[PDB]
Amino acid sequence: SRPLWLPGSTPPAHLKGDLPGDFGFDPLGLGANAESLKWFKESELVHSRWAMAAVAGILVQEIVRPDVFWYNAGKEVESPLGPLGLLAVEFFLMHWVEVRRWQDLRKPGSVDQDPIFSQYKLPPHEVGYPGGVFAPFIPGDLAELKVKEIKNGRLAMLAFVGFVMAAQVTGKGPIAALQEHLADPWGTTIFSKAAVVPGQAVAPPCKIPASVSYKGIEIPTPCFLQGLWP
Amino acid sequence: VRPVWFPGNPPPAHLDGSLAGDYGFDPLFLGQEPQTLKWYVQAELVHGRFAMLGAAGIILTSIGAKVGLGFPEWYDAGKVVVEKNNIDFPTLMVIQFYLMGWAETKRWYDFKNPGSQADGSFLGFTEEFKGLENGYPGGRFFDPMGLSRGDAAKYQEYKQKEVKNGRLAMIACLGFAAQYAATGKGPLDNLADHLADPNHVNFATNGVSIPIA
Amino acid sequence: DRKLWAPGVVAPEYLKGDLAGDYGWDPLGLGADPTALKWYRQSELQHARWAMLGVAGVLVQEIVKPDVYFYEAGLPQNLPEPFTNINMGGLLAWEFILMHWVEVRRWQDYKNFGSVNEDPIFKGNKVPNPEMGYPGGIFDPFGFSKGNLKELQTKEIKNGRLAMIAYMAFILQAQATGKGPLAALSAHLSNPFGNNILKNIGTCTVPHSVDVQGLTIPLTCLWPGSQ
Ligand code: CHL
Ligand code: CHL
Ligand code: CHL
Ligand code: CLA
Ligand code: CLA
Ligand SMILES: CC(/C=C/C=C(C)/C=C/[C@@]12O[C@]1(C)C[C@@H](O)CC2(C)C)=C\C=C\C=C(C)\C=C\C=C(C)\C=C\[C@@]12O[C@]1(C)C[C@@H](O)CC2(C)C
Ligand SMILES: CC(/C=C/C=C(C)/C=C/[C@@]12O[C@]1(C)C[C@@H](O)CC2(C)C)=C\C=C\C=C(C)\C=C\C=C(C)\C=C\[C@@]12O[C@]1(C)C[C@@H](O)CC2(C)C
Repeated sequence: SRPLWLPGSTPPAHLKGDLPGDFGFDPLGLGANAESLKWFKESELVHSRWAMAAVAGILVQEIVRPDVFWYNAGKEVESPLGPLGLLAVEFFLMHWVEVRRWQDLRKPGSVDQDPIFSQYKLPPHEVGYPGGVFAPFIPGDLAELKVKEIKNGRLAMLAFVGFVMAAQVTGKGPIAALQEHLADPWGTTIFSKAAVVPGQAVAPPCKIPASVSYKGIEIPTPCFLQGLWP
Repeated sequence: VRPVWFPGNPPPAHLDGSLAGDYGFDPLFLGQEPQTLKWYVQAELVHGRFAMLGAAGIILTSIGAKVGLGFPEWYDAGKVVVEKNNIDFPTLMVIQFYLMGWAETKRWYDFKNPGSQADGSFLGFTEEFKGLENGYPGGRFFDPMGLSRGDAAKYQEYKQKEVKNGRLAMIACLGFAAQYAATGKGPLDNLADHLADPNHVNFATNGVSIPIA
Repeated sequence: DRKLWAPGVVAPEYLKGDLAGDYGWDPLGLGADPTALKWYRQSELQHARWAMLGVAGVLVQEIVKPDVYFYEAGLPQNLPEPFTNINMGGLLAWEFILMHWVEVRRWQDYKNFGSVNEDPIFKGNKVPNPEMGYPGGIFDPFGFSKGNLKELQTKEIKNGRLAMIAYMAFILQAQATGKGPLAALSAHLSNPFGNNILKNIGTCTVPHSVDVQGLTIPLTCLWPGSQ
């Protein structure tokens, strides 16, 4: 009745199309339990929203600041606030924001009131979709917008993982890697730099240094599951 | 009706197919008594679950050794970890038995008196230790994703999958030990040799398994 | 009343001439399960159709390019000038992506008949797909399906079955004699008695392994022939 990930298939019973982006994909049945789906619904939005912001940032960094490698931005960046000064602000600010979001997930409608200012309050909303101050402007229908958000978000989540493995294998940024593909599309695919057959296995070398020296300490920098690479 | 380990042989009376992975294999009638069968059903799962962790760990580290990442073989990891990290073996052993003793004693008295560990005695937890079946704790701690609380049909399918991968893992862990004793090389070192010349490199030619060879 | 594979042999119950090219031949009784018979019928069509392309390719390629020795044609250095020494990794990438799409579409048709007839991108386009394994429509531009379809199915399977046998003759002959199909045929005509299977059967001419752009590929003959 609705488009599915695999056309012609029957969606699992626990999936019925109520949620946005519900295309009936759940081969392992992780969403069968009602409470588990409610939690997994929140994490998908949060993961997607973080990924979209992260993917956009990495692309903008390369265009604006081509010299700096987004992978090495952790050590490359220098600021007066120092390493632990930045971390301290980040921890406390994130702890407040995340706990309040977490509380609404458990008991919705309890953390809508603004603590400091009495008059301001968050209108009634659904879990994971705060309204009011967070949404000053809405281009159009929310139902359509929610589908747009998740579909772009899901793509972004894959996009970021593409950056990491491309960065670890090719040792380059996202746009820089793409330019390499366009130069020699046949000789740059993962098939054209790695292969495993009975009796032999060839894998790309991890182009990220094993360890990083950062202000008198050594930070391990391992390639993700480098032993299982093709 | 249902398949059995020895086609054509009727299954034993005490094995009625209700349990997961039941193929009517009990030639020595070790589980004829119903109460003793409960004990062995859980013993098999604990053996199978540990073997799966052991086999996966041995395989993964062996891949690390072959690829050159520097992992030691499973039969040398214990010595390497202790020496490299400067760990007192007797202290590490004692810590293990405190943590295993506490966790495994709780599993022991849940078998004797089911539901006894969910009385709130342990830090006030009253529902995470209740238990679903014999050998299947369930709950939001041991089953955080609630795959045992969703579809009933698929949960029974997983029980079939768990036991058979567990039995396969148990056999594999015996293979690792037997192969090391006969060959003295790592798991994947043996696999590489077999793929090189399968005809002339196997157990029938190692000079140990078949002494009359 | 149809003729059977052997004289005076009773055909299996489930083989009653419904399918094309039905001689009632199933010594292993693999078609007893009705669902299994459907799947095996599809694989027979796949082997039949792929094999016919394989036989045609080998024979035509031999005529146009006698020296390529199709058995070795897979090596990159033997490819035509435009594609000579192409990166096999990239070349495989095209096939995997394109074949994965096409074959999953065919597979989904078997799982749920008639579900994947319509074009996914351009709405409206469809194929008739009168029977499983016979999409028709765009796959039949000349419209030969119209008419005596049953007879055409019989002709397809009979020729396809012959191709399967014929192609594996090419492979074993190349392994034993080291020559292509036409080349081996000429050799037999020159010296029918001296040059035949009785002499060549004992030798396997395939090297143990080859190096394809730095990757070692194992190779084998279909029997333990004297290397
Ligand atoms: C119908 C398909 C097909 C057939 C029949 C052949 C047949 C042949 N090719 Mg050719 N090829 C085929 C497709 C292709 N070839 C090549 C590329 C090559 C090369 C580069 C070479 C050959 C060679 C050979 C020979 C292999 C002899 C042997 O024992 O290999 C079988 C050996 C094996 C190790 C594989 C046996 C199992 C099975 C066929 C593969 C299954 C793989 C699974 C999909 C992997 C799945 C993994 C899991 C984990 C998901 C033989 C003449 C060799 C040759 O000319 O030798 C003189 C050679 O060097 N082929 C490509 C890439 C474009 C193909 C793409 O479809
Ligand atoms: C989403 C978070 C995040 C991610 C994905 C990365 C990712 C990366 N950083 Mg970056 N960083 C992140 C946040 C931060 N980094 C830094 C500071 C640095 C430095 C100084 C360096 C990197 C480096 C790297 C790279 C290699 C890291 C590695 O292998 O570590 C291996 C793993 C670890 C070192 C520890 C892993 C910790 C664990 C995942 C989480 C721990 C949670 C805390 C205990 C909870 C309390 C903290 C609060 C904030 C919640 C990689 C691209 C390195 C680089 O450039 O390599 C080329 C590098 O030198 N990052 C800061 C500022 C404090 C961050 C703040 O959020
Ligand atoms: C009369 C004494 C007495 C005895 C012999 C026991 C014996 C036992 N009690 Mg205990 N209890 C006793 C009194 C009491 N118990 C309880 C309440 C409970 C509960 C609720 C439970 C037990 C359990 C157990 C068993 C734990 C088995 C094990 O391996 O523990 C291993 C022991 C430990 C892991 C803790 C001790 C570790 C170490 C010796 C001390 C370390 C201290 C350091 C500060 C550590 C710091 C490390 C950090 C920094 C990394 C064991 C049979 C458990 C059990 O098995 O129940 C079925 C259980 O659930 N008892 C109360 C309160 C009413 C008691 C009051 O007198
Ligand atoms: C997940 C988000 C994220 C993270 C963690 C980073 C992290 C980083 N960025 Mg990137 N960036 C991002 C998103 C992100 N960026 C996005 C979306 C964009 C496009 C607008 C950019 C554009 C960008 C540029 C152009 C540059 C960086 C740079 C940097 C580095 C230094 C930052 C600095 O000095 O700030 C200092 C901080 C300030 C001056 C004040 C910032 C105040 C902000 C705007 C408040 C935003 C609040 C708002 C509620 C956030 C909503 C989204 C969020 C929830 C994800 C650092 C590695 C620099 C770099 O490459 O260094 C090597 C750099 O030049 N980023
Ligand atoms: C029961 C049948 C049988 C068996 C078990 C063997 C066993 C063996 N043969 Mg012998 N062989 C046989 C019959 C058999 N042969 C016959 C009938 C012929 C005449 C065609 C030969 C001709 C022959 C040669 C030329 C060579 C061997 C060799 C070998 C060795 C294996 C390597 C090889 O290349 O074999 C290849 C052999 C075959 C593929 C024959 C398969 C026969 C099948 C199993 C029986 C049915 C055949 C059927 C009637 C069709 C016959 C041909 C047809 C045109 C009429 C091995 C000791 C090799 C050797 O001496 O190595 C030191 C070797 O070079 N055989
Ligand atoms: C084979 C086996 C049991 C087999 C039992 C059989 C056939 C029983 C058969 C029958 O009884 C039946 C059913 C019914 C009866 O009527 C008849 C018989 C015939 C009597 C168990 C293996 C059981 C195997 C187990 C539990 C293995 C566990 C392995 C672990 C934990 C390994 C850990 C580590 O390897 C790491 C990960 C990293 C290393 O560096 C360090 C170490 C510590 C080595
Ligand atoms: C698909 C196929 C061949 C495909 C070949 C292709 C694509 C070749 C391509 C290329 O060559 C070119 C063009 C040019 C070269 O340069 C490159 C390559 C790539 C090499 C053959 C199948 C070949 C398939 C064969 C031979 C199958 C035979 C099956 C039989 C006899 C089964 C019999 C029975 O099962 C029944 C039916 C019923 C039971 O009751 C009884 C028994 C007896 C069990």
